[PDB]
Amino acid sequence: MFKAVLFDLDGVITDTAEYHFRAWKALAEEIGINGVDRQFNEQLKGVSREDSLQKILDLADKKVSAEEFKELAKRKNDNYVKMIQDVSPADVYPGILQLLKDLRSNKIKIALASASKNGPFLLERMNLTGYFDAIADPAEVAASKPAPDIFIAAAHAVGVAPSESIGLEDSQAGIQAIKDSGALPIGVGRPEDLGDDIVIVPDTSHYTLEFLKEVWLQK
Ligand SMILES: O=P(O)(O)O[C@H]1O[C@H](CO)[C@H](O)[C@H](O)[C@H]1O
Ligand SMILES: [Mg+2]
Repeated sequence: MFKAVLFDLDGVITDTAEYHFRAWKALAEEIGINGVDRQFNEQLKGVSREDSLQKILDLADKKVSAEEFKELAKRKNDNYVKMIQDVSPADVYPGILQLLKDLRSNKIKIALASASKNGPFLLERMNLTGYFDAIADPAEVAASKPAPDIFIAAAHAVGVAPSESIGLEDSQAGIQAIKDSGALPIGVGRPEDLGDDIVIVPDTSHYTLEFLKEVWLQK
């Protein structure tokens, strides 16, 4: 009965979080902010480039001009773009390629709901461009996760209502974003991190078309 599946990139399709964290931590340390650790990164997980930089600057109560803000964001992005040059189809998470093919076969729309402006480049690196009907443009999204914005945009991009879609995420902020969009969340990870009120799978191999069809019938 569902018309679309809204995929986040990070933690669902491949791991980009680790590279992003290292690049943000490196930037923070260059400008004297040493508080960007794995604990603080939970507030940074899945969040846009601009909102992630502002949260890092707020940690040390640092004031910058608009030109300086854009220079810091560009500096980190250049570092991140270098880190991901070697991303290949071998980096696609287990079960994801088969799920995409099975959704395409059943005429179910596929959309990306990532806050990353590097999303199209990453799907190209992984040879997944053809499997996506639409990619939610983060440049046209005014609020980062937990806000529903990116997931609403992902659904509208494929011509469907969020209530007619399933959202896949690995983060708490992302799951809340799917809930608030109207879409049905199916998380990948642990209940203590993602929530006890949603359907959760331990890893991406469990994300099959038949599992998604069953979760939707049981809602
Ligand atoms: O727009 P990017 O800089 O490529 O990516 C932005 O969104 C992604 C979501 O996976 C991460 O939160 C990253 O830290 C952030 O900067
Ligand atoms: Mg994610």
